[PDB]
Amino acid sequence: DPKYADLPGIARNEPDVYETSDLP
Amino acid sequence: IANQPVVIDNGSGVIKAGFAGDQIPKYCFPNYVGRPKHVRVMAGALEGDIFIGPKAEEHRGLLSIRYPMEHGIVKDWNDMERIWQYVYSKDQLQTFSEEHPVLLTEAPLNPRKNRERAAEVFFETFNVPALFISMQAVLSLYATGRTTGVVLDSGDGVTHAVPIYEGFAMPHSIMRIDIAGRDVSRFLRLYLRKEGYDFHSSSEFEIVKAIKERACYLSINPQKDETLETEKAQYYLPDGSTIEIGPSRFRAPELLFRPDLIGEESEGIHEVLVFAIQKSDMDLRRTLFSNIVLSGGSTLFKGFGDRLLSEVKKLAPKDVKIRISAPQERLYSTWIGGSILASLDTFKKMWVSKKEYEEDGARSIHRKTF
Amino acid sequence: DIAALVVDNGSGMCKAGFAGDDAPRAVFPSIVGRPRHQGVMVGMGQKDSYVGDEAQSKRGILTLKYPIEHGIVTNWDDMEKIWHHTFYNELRVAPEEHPVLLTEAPLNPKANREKMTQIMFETFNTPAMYVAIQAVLSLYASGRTTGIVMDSGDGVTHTVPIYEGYALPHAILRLDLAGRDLTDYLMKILTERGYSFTTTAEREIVRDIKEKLCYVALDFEQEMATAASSSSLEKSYELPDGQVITIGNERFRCPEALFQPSFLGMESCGIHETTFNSIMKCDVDIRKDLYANTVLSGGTTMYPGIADRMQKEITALAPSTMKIKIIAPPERKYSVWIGGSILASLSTFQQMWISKQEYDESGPSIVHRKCF
Amino acid sequence: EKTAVVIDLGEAFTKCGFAGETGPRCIIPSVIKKAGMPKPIKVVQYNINTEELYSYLKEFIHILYFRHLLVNPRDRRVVVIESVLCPSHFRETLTRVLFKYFEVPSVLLAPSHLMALLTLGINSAMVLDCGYRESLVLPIYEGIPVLNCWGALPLGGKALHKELETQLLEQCTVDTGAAKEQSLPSVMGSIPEGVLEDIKVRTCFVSDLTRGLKIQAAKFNIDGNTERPSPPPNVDYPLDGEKILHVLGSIRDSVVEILFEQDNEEKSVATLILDSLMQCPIDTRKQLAENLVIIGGTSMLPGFLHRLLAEIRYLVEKPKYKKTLGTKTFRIHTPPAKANCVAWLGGAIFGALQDILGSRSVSKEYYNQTGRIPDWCSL
Ligand SMILES: Nc1ncnc2c1ncn2[C@@H]1O[C@H](COP(=O)(O)OP(=O)(O)OP(=O)(O)O)[C@@H](O)[C@H]1O
Ligand SMILES: Nc1ncnc2c1ncn2[C@@H]1O[C@H](COP(=O)(O)OP(=O)(O)O)[C@@H](O)[C@H]1O
Ligand SMILES: Nc1ncnc2c1ncn2[C@@H]1O[C@H](COP(=O)(O)OP(=O)(O)O)[C@@H](O)[C@H]1O
Ligand SMILES: [Mg+2]
Ligand SMILES: [Mg+2]
Ligand SMILES: [Mg+2]
Repeated sequence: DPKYADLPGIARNEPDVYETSDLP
Repeated sequence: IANQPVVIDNGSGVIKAGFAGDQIPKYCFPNYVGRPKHVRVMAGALEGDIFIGPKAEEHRGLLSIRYPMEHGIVKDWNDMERIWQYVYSKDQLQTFSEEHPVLLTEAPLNPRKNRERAAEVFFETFNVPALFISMQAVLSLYATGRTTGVVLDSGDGVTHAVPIYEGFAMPHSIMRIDIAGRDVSRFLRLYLRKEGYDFHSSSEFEIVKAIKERACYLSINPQKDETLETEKAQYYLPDGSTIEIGPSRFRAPELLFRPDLIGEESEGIHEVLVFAIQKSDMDLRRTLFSNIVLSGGSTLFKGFGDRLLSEVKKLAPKDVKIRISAPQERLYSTWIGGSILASLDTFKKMWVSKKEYEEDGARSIHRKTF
Repeated sequence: DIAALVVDNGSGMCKAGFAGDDAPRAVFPSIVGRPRHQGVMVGMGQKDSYVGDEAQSKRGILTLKYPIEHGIVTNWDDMEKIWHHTFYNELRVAPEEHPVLLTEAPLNPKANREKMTQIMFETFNTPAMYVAIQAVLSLYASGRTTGIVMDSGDGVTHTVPIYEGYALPHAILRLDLAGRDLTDYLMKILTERGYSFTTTAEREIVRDIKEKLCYVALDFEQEMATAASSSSLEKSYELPDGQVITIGNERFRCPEALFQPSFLGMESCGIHETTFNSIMKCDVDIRKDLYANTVLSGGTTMYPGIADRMQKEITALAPSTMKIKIIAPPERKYSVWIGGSILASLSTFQQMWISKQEYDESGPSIVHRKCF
Repeated sequence: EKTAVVIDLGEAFTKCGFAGETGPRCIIPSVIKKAGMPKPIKVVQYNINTEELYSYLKEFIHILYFRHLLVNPRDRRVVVIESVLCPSHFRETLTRVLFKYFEVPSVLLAPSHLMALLTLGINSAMVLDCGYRESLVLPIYEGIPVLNCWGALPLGGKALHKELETQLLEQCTVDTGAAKEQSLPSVMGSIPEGVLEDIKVRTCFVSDLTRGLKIQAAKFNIDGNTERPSPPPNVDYPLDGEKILHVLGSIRDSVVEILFEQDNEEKSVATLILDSLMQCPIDTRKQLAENLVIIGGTSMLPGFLHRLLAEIRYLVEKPKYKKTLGTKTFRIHTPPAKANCVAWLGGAIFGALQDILGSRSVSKEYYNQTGRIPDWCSL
């Protein structure tokens, strides 16, 4: 994680996965 | 040559240069040339005439900007040559070009003459030992570390979707449209003119781009948001004055998904993604829905993931899993993948040697890619 | 004598005329164009949707949709608009006064023909109508009763063998590669060359380039080598603006997808292999006759040198003793219509109509019992 | 049905009249004289609080409806000509003034460029409006304004007046007449807008293409030796009675060159049309190139159209436009009305179309029910 701390455009405070609800 | 290869992700808006060893692009700057706005013949004005990188950001008010690349195609080849020489400057990489092999990145389905001239420039003006040109969509999967997925690279200039299954690319399933970050910036300029704010100058294109980056979100329900009274978020200009952006905040990026509002004959980002998935063979499609990888700056829009998920849900078959794997590092995913590729020993067998280019001629760079 | 209309609803181009005529009276592209801009105020003299040549002239602002895709009507409202334009505006005739002999490709969905009959009888109220296989009509136009018709138009390429008037439904072979696919491949290779065409309006420009410049190479590799080693094959085309664009090897790579579908990504046989397979599916006794009466039809078979290439390929595939003879009449683009006119001018055809009485009695499904 | 009134508001001038008329009945500066303040206030102001704009528009429209148009406002429909991409808040404030206060039946917010197209009888052209605030190019193709290929630059009458004021204050030579018969530069700190406008319209003119290029080159004068063309004679413009400002000859032809000067950005009044045209759809170019319509007060300056067409043909040959717009035949239209009121004449032609005007316009009942005026932004 901190290895990308210095880059300008790293969008944080967001989830990394947008997915539909699992179904059995 | 055993020296560390140099990876130069060639963005239409922002180029990212570094060495293959590094985990991140140590160097990166906008892809434009800034000249003095007035035709300077007297002394004491902005000397040099060519401002590239943070220098252009220092005196950005006084410069006229000119991008060399438009829609992922190099237009001003002198400006692009200047840009690449500036990459090998004392400011960036502090190195000679003749020492290190180079890995370029180019948009898919681009003109052959663009790649041919890029190779000629990199082999003639710079005495580079070797060269290799990759597509960014292939590199995004390298960066993510997965073997399969649908890469939706929405850069500054070009927005393209590419499905790959187990390292096999579907050339006929690739989708590509020219609605991208710069077009969203132009539409934001138009909507801000509708707000009553003028950004006529090419330099002012940079600050309207900054407004796009700072305060612009994609609403799941644009009609409800438009009906709802907007907060009129306040933004600070470089000079000091404030501006109330207003509902334009959610109207400019909406053209990425629904360009036809402004009369643009384009598919839309969700449309190209879904059609790239559907054009592939049927058995793969479910897996292609289960591995969607975002890339490029335009995917960093606030609420972009939710709206894209909604659109893909209402377009995809019912009760089908969707996974829009949106890594936080998606802006620099392409360069990171290029670095990972160049680190591999297999890259030694991929780039074309200088003698190979001299002997085989142009067609080598066309054939060694595939 | 009340002349019966003949309306060949091609996938790309709609043709229409009266039975007994030599050529179609109206020939216009089968497109429905709609204005692209919505928010801004619209001018004075405007239509909600444009049809046919009116959409073609005003294609700069309009966005075009083809109602028929791969020979299957996907937008029935647009196809109804096309028929209305064909009858009232172009032909200038009341549809209720004359029968109509429509055409459809083989092996299409049954619902397509059923909806065709329903639209003709309910919306337009024609006194009778008929649906005919395009290949049979094109064989009628050539003045033959035995032969194999490889009819290849904007949407589909279908091969139909016929012997002494007796069709062979089990030997018919249909391919989705025709026309529009070649236009898209031409767009792709043009994009590689440098000229980017993306909008639907530019599809018409690319189609015009395909019609004007492209040709079939007798030997593909030799022509590719000649293009690489020389600029004799380069030819210049002028866009509507005035820009001049040079086309090189792409002249003979776009139609080469007819004989090599692997360029388009489809794992299907070429048109020569499809024709040979269709012939070989027939009985052994009649195959020779088919080899002597291969008939090219449709508009996409108008490339220069396609007859020679097809003859060479079939001769390579077929046994040496059999004599191959590809028949490519100069007017073959309209051969599907002309035979239809002949089929509508015959006296014995008055019993083959689907009268409105029969349609009311049995419903649309009668189209499957009468036509084919 | 009673004839619908037509209004075209602008920063410099407002054009008002009745539909189906050969020309506007009234054309006046867009100002209102509030008591106690010497210099009147501009009616059409963007980026101000809505109450002040509401009051200004109320007073000005009352003046229009009871000083120039001698008729009630409630009886007759309205055809308001507003330029495309007009500021939204000004537009809903104007419609609110028209509906809530005056209770007009319906207002048609027609676009200026399409109306200007209607006057000629053609249905496709590249309409350039050289307004006071800014110059704006918009292509129309078959009654469909192509908003995607819009263009604009701030080279209207405002920038020209500012340049004139700067040049006059630099080369100021005014005979005060009170023991100051000699030149007395910058006796007044700032010239009023009216004097600058009168000097611009009366004295200044647009020079030929070759003369303009030579003037632009001689402005730098890098290793130049009297390369400028010989200027016109100076003109002694009277100010305030006694004062006599000796407007120099060079200003009269050099002040307007800011419109056509490139300045290392490839942006000018002439280049604006080419930039818009190169963005148009491939099929629409030729019909848009052969049909050019110029409107706006700045276009009425003497010799403007000749210089514009010459500059268009000159810039076409440059490498940026040579490939695409090289072999093109540009031709200017000559609409029946003067370029000040071509847009008004279009609105007047649209006004007499009584049957459609009811449906196209927004009824006051609809506005009361909703309160939302239609716009080409998302709804
Ligand atoms: N007859 C004329 N001759 C020359 N210049 C004129 C004439 N009438 C007006 N102008 C100038 O033209 C400019 C005004 O143009 P115009 O009347 O078309 O603008 P407007 O409608 O008031 O403004 P906008 O369109 O920006 O809202 C001012 O510079 C004015 O001085
Ligand atoms: N947080 C953000 N919000 C909106 N747009 C952004 C954001 N960050 C970057 N962008 C846009 O992304 C673009 C950069 O795209 P890039 O990844 O350089 O494309 P390429 O593949 O050509 O390199 C910029 O033009 C910028 O406007
Ligand atoms: N002279 C020509 N050369 C090459 N191709 C042609 C020529 N004329 C027509 N075509 C092609 O044929 C197609 C039209 O075929 P057509 O006979 O109308 O089929 P259908 O009747 O199914 O519409 C067009 O897409 C066009 O590209
Ligand atoms: Mg990139
Ligand atoms: Mg046909
Ligand atoms: Mg005006």
